[PDB]
Amino acid sequence: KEETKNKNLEETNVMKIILETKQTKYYTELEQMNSKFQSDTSNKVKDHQF
Amino acid sequence: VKEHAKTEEEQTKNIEDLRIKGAKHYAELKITMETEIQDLEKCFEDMK
Amino acid sequence: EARAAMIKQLEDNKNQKIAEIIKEHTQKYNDIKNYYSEITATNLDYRKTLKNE
Repeated sequence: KEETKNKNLEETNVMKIILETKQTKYYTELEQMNSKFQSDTSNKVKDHQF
Repeated sequence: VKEHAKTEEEQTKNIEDLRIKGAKHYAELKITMETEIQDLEKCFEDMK
Repeated sequence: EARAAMIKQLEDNKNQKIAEIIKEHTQKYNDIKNYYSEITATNLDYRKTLKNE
């Protein structure tokens, strides 16, 4: 009864953290690209307005 | 003899039920985690 | 263990398929976008003739 929980939790956590390291590898560009658009586009917007 | 035979039955039922619970938890965790992986990448090229 | 071997074999096959699909779609998007980007750059270089005229 103890062993069932032991193996389940151990393998589950190993897989969870390993796949978490795999997954967390993918995102860097969304917010940065948006912000780096508006940062140099605010002056253009003000030009348009005025 | 009856007590022993019934007792081993409780142990077998416990083992089987724990195995089923483990399989269901495994499937649930796999699907739930894989939920949030694929819907990325090209989307960022669309915004570029 | 045979079940596991079968599961991992089919998982590897279909993971290859997933990754490769993602790849060729990415390169196709890149080709189309670059084509239109160079077209637009050429048009931007071209409008100067209209302005001078």
